[PDB]
Amino acid sequence: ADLEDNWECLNDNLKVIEKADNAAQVKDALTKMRACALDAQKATPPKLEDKSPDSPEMKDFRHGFDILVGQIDDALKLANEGKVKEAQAAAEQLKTTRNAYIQKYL
Repeated sequence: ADLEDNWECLNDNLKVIEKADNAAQVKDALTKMRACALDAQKATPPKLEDKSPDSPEMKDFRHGFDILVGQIDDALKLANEGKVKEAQAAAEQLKTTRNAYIQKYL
């Protein structure tokens, strides 16, 4: 229920998407990613407990999640049109956002 759990939820569902055979499986996993991303967005990461809630780093942290959620939405749109492989490729790129925006605060 904490950050770390929500982060590993992103990792597990990225694996679900990588291994998926159909669009419905990709949609389910992207749904879980989005829910976990929203919960993570509300946490205070271990690099920033001393900082003010409105600090530039905390801004960075939460905006990494707004960016991530928007990209999850873009992948969901692909999956909702049945474009499985396109949705899987979009999900791979979610890793680049996750790594560049959020990892440095964990």
